[PDB]
Amino acid sequence: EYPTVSEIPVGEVRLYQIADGVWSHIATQSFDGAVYPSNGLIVRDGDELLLIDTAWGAKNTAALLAEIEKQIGLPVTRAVSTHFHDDRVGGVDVLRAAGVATYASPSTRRLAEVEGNEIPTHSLEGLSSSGDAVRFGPVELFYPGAAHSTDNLVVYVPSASVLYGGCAIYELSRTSAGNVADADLAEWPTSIERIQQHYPEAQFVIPGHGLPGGLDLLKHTTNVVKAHTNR
Ligand SMILES: O=P(O)(O)Cc1ccccc1-n1cc(-c2ccccc2)nn1
Ligand SMILES: [Zn+2]
Ligand SMILES: [Zn+2]
Repeated sequence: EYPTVSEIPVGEVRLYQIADGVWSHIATQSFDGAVYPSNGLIVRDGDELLLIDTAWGAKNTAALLAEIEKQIGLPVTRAVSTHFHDDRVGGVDVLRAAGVATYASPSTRRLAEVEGNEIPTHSLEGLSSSGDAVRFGPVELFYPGAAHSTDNLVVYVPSASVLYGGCAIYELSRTSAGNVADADLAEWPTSIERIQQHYPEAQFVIPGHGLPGGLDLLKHTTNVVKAHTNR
């Protein structure tokens, strides 16, 4: 079963195999004074791996590479960061020193720079307008519009029907919006609806944090966001 925040000391990383050649990676990090889990994705592309998102920090991202080498044994050659916050680009310097080609949208790179976060080297063209989709090896990258952040991307794995929603999709146990300093509350449900309409065949939905589910995580997220908007 899926690794949980209480089972992973900070600094450690677990892998969870969803399908043939598709894994999630799970780490934990302290914010304020709580402990919180975070998901990313790993997708096999021939004899190499595509990493989606760092493991929230340099120390966790170094352990992520160690766990991959220990559990999978294939080289991580590219990585995509789905938005500019530290849970998605923190560790990008680690990835880069290990010879990983790091990528993010121009929006993400610009915002990471403004915010003082690590900046992926390569720019993902063709994702600046809501509804844009591009192919990236074994996945498709989709910009649904502004939601958790103005730059958030989601990732679909066609071969396995896996939708990685990143931090634009909440796990079921999250009933409140939390920190929305950089979210677009007014557009968030509209962006979620673009996800639903573009990936209605998705079978396994991974939130940015916590337990996977199905497409019902999209309506759950809409419910939470709309309830936060209303007070
Ligand atoms: O914003 P992201 O969703 O991606 C997570 C994140 C990442 C980095 C730093 C902080 C946080 N935050 C976590 C929370 C929170 C969530 C549920 C209950 C109580 C608090 N708020 N912020
Ligand atoms: Zn964020
Ligand atoms: Zn997050």
